[PDB]
Amino acid sequence: YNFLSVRHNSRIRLKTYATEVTPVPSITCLYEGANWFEREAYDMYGVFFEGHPDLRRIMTDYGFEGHPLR
Amino acid sequence: QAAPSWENIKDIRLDPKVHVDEVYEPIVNPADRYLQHVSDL
Amino acid sequence: ARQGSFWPVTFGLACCAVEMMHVSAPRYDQDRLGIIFRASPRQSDIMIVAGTLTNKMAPVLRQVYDQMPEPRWVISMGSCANGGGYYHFSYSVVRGCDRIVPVDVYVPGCPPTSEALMYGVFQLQRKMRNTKITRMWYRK
Amino acid sequence: APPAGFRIHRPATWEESEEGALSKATKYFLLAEMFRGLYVVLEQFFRAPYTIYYPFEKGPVSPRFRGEHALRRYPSGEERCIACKLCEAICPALAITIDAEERIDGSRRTTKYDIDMTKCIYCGYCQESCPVDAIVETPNVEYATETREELLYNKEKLLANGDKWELELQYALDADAPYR
Amino acid sequence: IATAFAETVKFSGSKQELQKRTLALYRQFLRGAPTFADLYEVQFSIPTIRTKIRQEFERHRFVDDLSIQNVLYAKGHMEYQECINFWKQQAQFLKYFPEEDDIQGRHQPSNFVDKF
Amino acid sequence: RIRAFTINFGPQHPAAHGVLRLILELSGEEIIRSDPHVGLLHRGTEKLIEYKTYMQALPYFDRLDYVSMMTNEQVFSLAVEKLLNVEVPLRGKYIRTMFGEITRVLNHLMSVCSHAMDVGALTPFLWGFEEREKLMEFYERVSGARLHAAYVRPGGVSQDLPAGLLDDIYMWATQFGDRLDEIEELLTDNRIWKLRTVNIGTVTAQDALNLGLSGPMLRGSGIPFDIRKNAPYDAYDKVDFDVPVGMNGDCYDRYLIRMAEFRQSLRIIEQCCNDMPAGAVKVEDFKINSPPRNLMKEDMEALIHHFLLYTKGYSVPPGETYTAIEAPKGEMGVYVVSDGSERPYKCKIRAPGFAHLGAFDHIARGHFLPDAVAIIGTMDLVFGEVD
Amino acid sequence: RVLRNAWEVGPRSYWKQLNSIGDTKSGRLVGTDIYGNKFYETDHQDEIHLRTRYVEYKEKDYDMSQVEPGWHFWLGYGVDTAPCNTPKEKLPIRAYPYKFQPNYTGTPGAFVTYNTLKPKISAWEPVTKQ
Amino acid sequence: MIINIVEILIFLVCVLFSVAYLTVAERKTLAYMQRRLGPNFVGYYGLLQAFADAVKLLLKEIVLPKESNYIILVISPLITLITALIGWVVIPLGPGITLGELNLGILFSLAIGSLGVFGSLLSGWSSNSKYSLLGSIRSTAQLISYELILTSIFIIIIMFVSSLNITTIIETQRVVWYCIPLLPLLLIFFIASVAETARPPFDLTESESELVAGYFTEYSGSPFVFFFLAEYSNIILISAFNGYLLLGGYLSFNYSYLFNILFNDYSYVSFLFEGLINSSAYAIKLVFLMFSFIWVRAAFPRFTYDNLINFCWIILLPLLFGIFLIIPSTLYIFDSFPTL
Amino acid sequence: VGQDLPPVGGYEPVQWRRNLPARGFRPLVYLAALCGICGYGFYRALGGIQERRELKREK
Amino acid sequence: RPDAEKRIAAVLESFDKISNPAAITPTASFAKDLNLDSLDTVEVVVAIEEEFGIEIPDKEADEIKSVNQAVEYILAQ
Ligand SMILES: CCCCCCCCCCCCCCCCCC(=O)OC[C@H](COP(=O)(O)OCCN)OC(=O)CCCCCCCCCCCCCCCCC
Ligand code: SF4
Ligand code: SF4
Ligand code: SF4
Repeated sequence: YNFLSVRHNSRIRLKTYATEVTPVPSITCLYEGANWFEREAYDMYGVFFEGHPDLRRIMTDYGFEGHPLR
Repeated sequence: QAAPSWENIKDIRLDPKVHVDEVYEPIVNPADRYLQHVSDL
Repeated sequence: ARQGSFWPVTFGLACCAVEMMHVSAPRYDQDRLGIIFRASPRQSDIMIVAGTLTNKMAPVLRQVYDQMPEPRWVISMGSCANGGGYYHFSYSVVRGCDRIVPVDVYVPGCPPTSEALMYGVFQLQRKMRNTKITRMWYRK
Repeated sequence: APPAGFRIHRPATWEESEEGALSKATKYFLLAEMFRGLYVVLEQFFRAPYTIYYPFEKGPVSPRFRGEHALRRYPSGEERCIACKLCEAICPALAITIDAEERIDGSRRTTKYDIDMTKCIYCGYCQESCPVDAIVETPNVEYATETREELLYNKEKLLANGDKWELELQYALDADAPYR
Repeated sequence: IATAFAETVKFSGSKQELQKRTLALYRQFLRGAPTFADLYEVQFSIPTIRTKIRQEFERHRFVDDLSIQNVLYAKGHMEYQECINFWKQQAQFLKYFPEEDDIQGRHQPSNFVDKF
Repeated sequence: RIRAFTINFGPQHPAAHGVLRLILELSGEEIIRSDPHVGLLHRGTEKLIEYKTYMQALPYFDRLDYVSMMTNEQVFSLAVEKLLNVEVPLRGKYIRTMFGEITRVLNHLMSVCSHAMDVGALTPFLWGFEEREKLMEFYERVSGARLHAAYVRPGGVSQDLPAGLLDDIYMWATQFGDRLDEIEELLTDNRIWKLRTVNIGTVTAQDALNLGLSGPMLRGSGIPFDIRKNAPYDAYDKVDFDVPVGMNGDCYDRYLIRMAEFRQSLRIIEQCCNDMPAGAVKVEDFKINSPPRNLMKEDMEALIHHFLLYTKGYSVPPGETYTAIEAPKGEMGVYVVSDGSERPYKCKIRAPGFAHLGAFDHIARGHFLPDAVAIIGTMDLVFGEVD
Repeated sequence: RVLRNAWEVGPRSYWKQLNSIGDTKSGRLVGTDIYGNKFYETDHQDEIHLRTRYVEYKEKDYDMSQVEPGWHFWLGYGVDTAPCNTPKEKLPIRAYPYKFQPNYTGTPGAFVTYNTLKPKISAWEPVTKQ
Repeated sequence: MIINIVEILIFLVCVLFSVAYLTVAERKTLAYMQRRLGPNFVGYYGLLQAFADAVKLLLKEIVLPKESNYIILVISPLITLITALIGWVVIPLGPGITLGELNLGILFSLAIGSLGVFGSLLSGWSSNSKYSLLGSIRSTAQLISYELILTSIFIIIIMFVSSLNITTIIETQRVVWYCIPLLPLLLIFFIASVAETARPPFDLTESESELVAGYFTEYSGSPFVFFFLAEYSNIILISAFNGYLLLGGYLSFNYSYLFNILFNDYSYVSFLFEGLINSSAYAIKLVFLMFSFIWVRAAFPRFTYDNLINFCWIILLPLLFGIFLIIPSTLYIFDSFPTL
Repeated sequence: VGQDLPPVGGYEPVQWRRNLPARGFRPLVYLAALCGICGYGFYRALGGIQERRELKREK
Repeated sequence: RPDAEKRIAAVLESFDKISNPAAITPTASFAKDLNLDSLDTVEVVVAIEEEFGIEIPDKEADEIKSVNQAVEYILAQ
């Protein structure tokens, strides 16, 4: 995660580790800019998420299984 | 202003436009701007 | 008459569509030739495929191609549109629109010049000048 | 704690009255602001056009513009390409396929030389790295084949293309090679 | 701030609850079959859809871990999501249906002799 | 209760420069629910540059965002040269800054033109493309093509400018302010664009920060923050640069803030025409970018550097970085995890056209469809910057 | 005043010129004609940018690539000087024929392509002993 | 019997050849207005493009399984027959004294300009597409709402006329140059005139690919050239209709031709000349009018349906009802009423 | 370092701001002369109608 | 109720995998009496709701184990 300040002009990074098996929860509960990006994360990886509405595919074909950035 | 582009008033310049010297790009520092900020951070 | 008016429908997918709309720019104008494209696949004649062509797009492209009247041609505008071009090694790209639609004039290169697109258009019209359809009814 | 980010000064800006005194109703009522735009486009109507009659005229062709991959040779040219493979290893769509062999007279030459003009992005890195300056982007846009089979340039097409013009390429290099 | 057909992502813990949840998913995925045949205009019949859906779930009858069955449930409910409306197209949709034999001609009878 | 239907907005040509497949649902021709649908164009650059070298990476990299090319080149090059602990000399920084600002002129010009064409006026579109053709030439006298360019490198740029270019670009910028006023006089003032654009698509700053928006829409929502004045990459520090600030978060201030950025970027082209130093325009050493092609044929070491710089790419030190600059569509970020080898172990782009598109549903509600056509073009939805 | 500035052509070439180009450029200094075609630069005082240099093609079946490509810069403004001026720049040519096929696309004699070499593997020749 | 059929062939070939070259004309003038050049290549000079385009786009002819051919094969012929052509039955100042029309002029033009609207509506009725026919109902609704304030203003300008036959307006208007010099609501008539024949800055139902990659239906083929020709012919008819009543025919040099024809001809040499200059007057009053249509094509963008109905039923129509609260009032005040 | 394209030894700076209303008569005279024109137009119009008062009874 | 289960014992008989319709006692189990799969249980439930053109909620699909329960929910319209 890269985050950006506004008052402070200062970036930050925040990392977790997730397995294809087990999910990690999303951050869409805090703000609304997430629910597009986490779709992108799920589509490119199959890093499955949690606590999230509309976990679709965007970034591939609709019948396409597999996960490309693996 | 005026005297800008075509339908010309016969006034232009492509001459005496130089600064002839030998360069003096005195630098070596890769990353030293950040060190105070890194110490803060 | 067919060689004179000659309007396409934009399919216009990427950077090569930016050069296509540069042919609508005043420097190398379309309308000095007659190219006045509608946004409708029935009112069209030729179907300029520009930009790269995803795996995801291609059924929509062929469905656009079928709802198009019978004197139809296809211009492959852009290297990616023919033989896959600069990606060509994606899971999600189609290796050339020859796998999808029959093409009559290719146009090379990432983004081909507005010069290049008009040169391909004149070569297509030069092909039209050898269609010989009426004397092919006469079976020459 | 100074933390100097402040001072947008937040203009309250009531702006209730005294914009106009019935002139407002005039400019709203009839389209004076819009008739102004009509007068602008009429004044634009009289000025010069910009069309370039493309079969008969041409847009500006810079010497560093990229084209169709003509192979140069020397003066009395012994096929200047040496199959040095540097122009292979940077073609970013892998549109280069070369094979080489020691030819009969001892030197190394290209057995086959292959450009996928299907997938040549025209980055010019081929030109930016072939050390003997033997593969060169042309300025010519001379194209529009009807088959892919008329695009896949072998060695003979590129040597022929360099033999068709080196005049233009000599003009190009002699305005560019002290910058390359 | 929206949905399209109420795709929810919340994996439960107990394997019984996941069983019931996949069961209700199977009911909706089976109920939408005449809607599928309407929507895509296939050649085959609605019972062909039903026996192939049953085939697809019998492909993963004997998968042990609930923490694999979670993302299998997500894949199932998510492709139900992309089938219940017209996101998928029929060219995209026939990738589940090895329908015809006559495309292949004579081919491998799964003997060693006819690998050669 | 609600019984609403749906439409598919654009298969091919709804908004120009976008394959805008928008699955849009209406009750009363009101967009109660908005579901942007992009990703038709997933060309997969994000995968492809994991097997390409860094010199090979850049002509992938401006194929994303195909209306602001060498700015995207520049953000990738800043991400790499930040990860090299090198610094391009001052000639390189000034020519990349002036090229970033003619690129900014080009991007905002094509955005406002395609916006106004979707809104309906045809003349601003063509008048703007008339000097977009001159900017195409100003690429062409530097690059190898009209709009795409491998001109920026991580080690600075490809090559120094030719003389007649720098002489001509002043004479271009002499008239560009006049013609920018000329296209400005028939849109900014009229009652159309004043009800065609009203407080429409109002995005508050509390929400806009929570949406991951950036750039022109952010500064339209009245937060005086970009990157260029605030995290100054590449000599924007050294040039007088004033940044316009919105007051109302609608599309009208998002119009006027671009129209102000034109006549702010022209000052940059002015002072970068003046302050242009003389110096090395590549990086100073030759371990990392390219040797000069003169002495690569009179020297051993220049040949070995030439050879390895076009075979194995080059060494990059390991680790992560992220670098964002304000492209004229918003904050572009590049997130690169470098292996310590010839090729990037991971590159993730970050696109305003992928965030603003994500925000689109939260913005579009409570409008009509011809509102939505304009609100596409306001937030710079050129879908070659999706993936 | 473009009418009498087209009167300088002479109407025999004008009624062909209008049949060739929509505009009628003033017939000006010819530069030098080439292998197929005739050119013109233009010394007219009042014409727009980059509509100075142009071509009469000598063929009703007209196109590009009839230009011998040394002139192609001079029709694309790759050089101020007309290419029939300097001999020391112009002569690398001892690759002796200069046949210059323009383009053959759609013509039956189109360019096609082929592997240059031979197959990579060289199958055995059926020689039997006793 | 032979003279009137060759009359009607001359007038039909005038209007047809006219509306043929009008599209080339507008594209040229857009192009110079867009700082480029129009069709400059077609054949012999560059005046010919539409005359080749008509022969081009005949030879396409698709049909659609979502719709009966029997309605869409006739509904663009409907507005080609009635809206385009038999609006000229009134001979909208066939620019001489004479016409090819008996009498009772203006409300015939009203009736046929009224008759075109469900030619548009039944056109949009086709294909049974739930996203299409609502756009059709949108188009027809704004179309009738500006039909109403064509109607309610050219019935109030004839309150200075009171005679309903075609010519009497024109012989009435030669004294004042009555048309615009006494009243400038011509301009709102003009801004009404872009809507009731939509060749507009409104473009409203031409949401070309905002719908499923098609705007009206995409009935391409002969119905396309029918719709295209009828739209342009409705434009030159309603533009003539503007130049008929609220802009003037019979330019004042023919009023001064008393000081010219009495200095030119002796006595009635086959009426050789005056119909020609009268036609010249009406033609230059007509093409100079539609030059402003070709302005407003490329000056101001589309116009946002809800604001368009705002622009009809809230602003222009109450101003209008004021304006014929005064034009009955002011002539009653100042001196008196008109006879017939 | 040799002769590269350095700058000019001057600037001659150029336009970077907005432009203006056209002629001097911005105010309501651009409306009020409208009331002049109608103030002429009816001045003949009704009069012509007034003259048709004599004309109709002539016939 | 009367001859609703005639239709149900027609549909389930028309459904396969039940080789003995004499084993179909009407008031009897699904998975105990006939060895129906838990997947196949709700499969024939959806077959039943599709035959009568009726739509059921989720808990009504949860509770069905014997067809007397099914007929008892069929009775709701
Ligand atoms: C007093 C003595 C004489 C007495 C007789 C009086 C006769 C006077 C003649 C008629 C009077 C003219 C009245 C003009 C009506 C126009 C009114 C109007 O357009 O209102 C603007 C309105 C703005 O929209 P809205 O936001 O709802 O306004 C509320 C803002 N708080 O609506 C809009 O949205 C604006 C849309 C307008 C679209 C116009 C498009 C361009 C038209 C320009 C072409 C015309 C130029 C050619 C003709 C000129 C010839 C000189
Ligand atoms: S062909 Fe070239 S210009 Fe077109 S999309 Fe592909 S990379 Fe871009
Ligand atoms: S120009 Fe670029 S794409 Fe073409 S062969 Fe050379 S390096 Fe490869
Ligand atoms: S770079 Fe030069 S030596 Fe190497 S393959 Fe290309 S032409 Fe031959």
